[PDB]
Amino acid sequence: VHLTPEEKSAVTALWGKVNVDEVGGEALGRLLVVYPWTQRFFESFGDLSTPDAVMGNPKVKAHGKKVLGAFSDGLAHLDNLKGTFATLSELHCDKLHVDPENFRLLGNVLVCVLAHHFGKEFTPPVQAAYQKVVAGVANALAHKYH
Amino acid sequence: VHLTPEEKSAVTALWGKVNVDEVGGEALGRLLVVYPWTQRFFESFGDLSTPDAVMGNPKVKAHGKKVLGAFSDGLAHLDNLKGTFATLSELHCDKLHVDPENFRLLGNVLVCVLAHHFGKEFTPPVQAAYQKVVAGVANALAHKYH
Amino acid sequence: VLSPADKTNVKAAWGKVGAHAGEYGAEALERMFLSFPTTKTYFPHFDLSHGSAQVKGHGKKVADALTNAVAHVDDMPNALSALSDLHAHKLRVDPVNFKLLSHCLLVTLAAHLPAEFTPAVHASLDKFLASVSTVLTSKYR
Amino acid sequence: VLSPADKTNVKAAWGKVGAHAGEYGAEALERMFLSFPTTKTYFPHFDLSHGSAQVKGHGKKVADALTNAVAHVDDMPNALSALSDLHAHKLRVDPVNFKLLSHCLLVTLAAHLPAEFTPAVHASLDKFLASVSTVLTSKYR
Ligand code: HEM
Ligand code: HEM
Ligand code: HEM
Ligand code: HEM
Repeated sequence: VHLTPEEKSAVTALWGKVNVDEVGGEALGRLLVVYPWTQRFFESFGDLSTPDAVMGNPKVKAHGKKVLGAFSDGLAHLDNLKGTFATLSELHCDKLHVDPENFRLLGNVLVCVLAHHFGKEFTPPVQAAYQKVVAGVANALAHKYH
Repeated sequence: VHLTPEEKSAVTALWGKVNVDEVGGEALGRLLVVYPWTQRFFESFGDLSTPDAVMGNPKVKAHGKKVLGAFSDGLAHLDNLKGTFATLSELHCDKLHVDPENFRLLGNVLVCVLAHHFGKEFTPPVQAAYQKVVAGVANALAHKYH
Repeated sequence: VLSPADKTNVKAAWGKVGAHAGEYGAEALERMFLSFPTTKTYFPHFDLSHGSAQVKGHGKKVADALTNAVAHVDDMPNALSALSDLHAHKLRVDPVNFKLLSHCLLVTLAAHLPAEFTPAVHASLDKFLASVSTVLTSKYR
Repeated sequence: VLSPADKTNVKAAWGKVGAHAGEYGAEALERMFLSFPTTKTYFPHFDLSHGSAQVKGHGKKVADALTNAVAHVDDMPNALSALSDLHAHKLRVDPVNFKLLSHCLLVTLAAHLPAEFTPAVHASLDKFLASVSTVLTSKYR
């Protein structure tokens, strides 16, 4: 991913305000609610029967933390997303067989969650920079398919 | 794209029966009829207003022949599709901005045309081999997006 | 959204299918499992071998459901409500898989009914299968 | 296919847009043009600059069309037939672009209506926009 220094600064500044403990769970939870077929990959996570059960599920919150951490790892090395996500790509593609459209969906759900949290601060240019990031992360996750 | 010896033999045997003057135009024509937004990329080709107009259009037929030629070349370079299709990828992605889902659609329309022409010869194992090929070609065309 | 002419094309084409509906459903399933091996994960306990009586039996169910959908092309959500709950709520099938089966059905029809599989009929059938797929991947209870 | 709960959620959430229709629709367009610059190809003679009055005016049209869709949510193809003719027959908009605008509309609603944009309403709005997109990308005359 090629961000201008201005775009990188904007993205980094906002991410510094993102709640490490909660935002990943909110994004993963909304993925499970908005695109219900994705629940099939999380049988062992317990109760996903209603939107409240999903968003309150401890394993969703916990797993969401890991997901956010991976996005954070991407942010830390934008010039080497493919390298950073190589192990995760093997897992999601070769082992789990997640259709790669779903990678795009989760990235876009994260963008919605950022907009929800930050309101007016999530300007169109800030969004545009994040869209480059989440597209890069999705492409890196899908690398074993390419 | 890796094919078993049995798959390579079967792919080659079927392709040898393809009418190289017609099948590309049939595939391109059906793309334009079945997925009509694709016509936007071919505004200069003249009458595309009816299925008969599309399928009988000389420019669709002529262009279709070029497309088929690219698939034919791909069959001889299955281990280096990203290299072979690099110039075409730059054209379709960077210049024309064709959304890559359309590459998948054209590949599957080609498969339908092969089924139409060859019936019982287009067995499920033969189809499976061809799906590997058209997926490889679509992926190589989309490489600039990856 | 199907045009009036689309609906006529689909009814005419599926009518020609007639008594081979079941055979074609089984073939479409076989094509899907072979061409797109990830789809087999939805049938982990199935005998998926070539000639499988279980796949043949399931192919007939799929075909009969499509016949019902063609009969109720104007009211597909109501007609397919049970099937939608099965695929969208219980089985949680990823929508990509419906594109894969739909393609394999078109391939099967093209191979068996080449005269009937004109560009206009191809177009109408693709739209019809997309519409069915949307209903079966929707939870609307 | 929308559930009764989906329709309830959409009517309630979109109902809060009100006089901000033009503003929110314009913001959604601006987000799309900036984040996904290929979409600008459909507007070759527009002023697409930040704060453009032309984008503001077009934003109002889009938002009002969505209001129309909500008021006819059980019978959308007949209500949006003119818009389908425009986008599918005349302009030949690639379906991917509707996913892009739909996402930007959700982002806009999330940024302006924090209390309304619950996970359930988010899900319903996404389905609604997908349904509108299917109508606008279909040829069904
Ligand atoms: C698109 C961005 C995504 C990122 C950054 C991401 C990141 C991660 C991470 C960090 C893990 C834990 C890896 C480990 O413990 O070794 C994981 C596991 C997993 N992911 Fe994702 N993921 C993404 C998309 C998805 C999607 C879209 C799905 C399904 C629809 C999915 C399904 C799973 C599953 C099933 C697991 C294993 C959970 C378990 O331990 O049982 N992932 N992912
Ligand atoms: C997926 C397999 C495809 C293959 C193998 C393929 C192959 C080709 C080839 C060989 C050319 C001629 C290049 C040249 O003259 O230098 C071409 C041009 C072109 N392709 Fe494709 N293509 C594919 C998919 C698509 C799709 C889905 C579209 C969507 C509309 C598209 C749009 C075009 C256009 C607009 C041109 C230029 C036509 C002109 O000269 O006016 N291609 N393609
Ligand atoms: C046009 C599309 C489809 C139609 C008309 C259709 C129809 C049916 C029917 C009639 C049944 C039997 C229900 C019953 O009698 O209880 C069934 C079951 C099932 N379908 Fe589909 N289906 C479609 C697409 C798919 C796809 C794409 C998948 C997954 C790739 C899928 C996975 C399944 C599974 C796993 C079952 C249950 C099998 C079992 O364990 O008994 N279906 N479907
Ligand atoms: C929810 C989705 C959409 C809605 C509700 C919508 C609605 C509208 C409306 C109400 C108009 C004005 C119609 C008139 O002047 O009579 C319009 C025009 C137009 N739309 Fe959309 N639209 C949608 C998606 C899109 C997308 C995704 C694109 C392309 C990226 C697009 C491209 C256009 C263009 C090019 C025009 C004509 C502009 C001009 O030359 O005046 N639309 N749309």
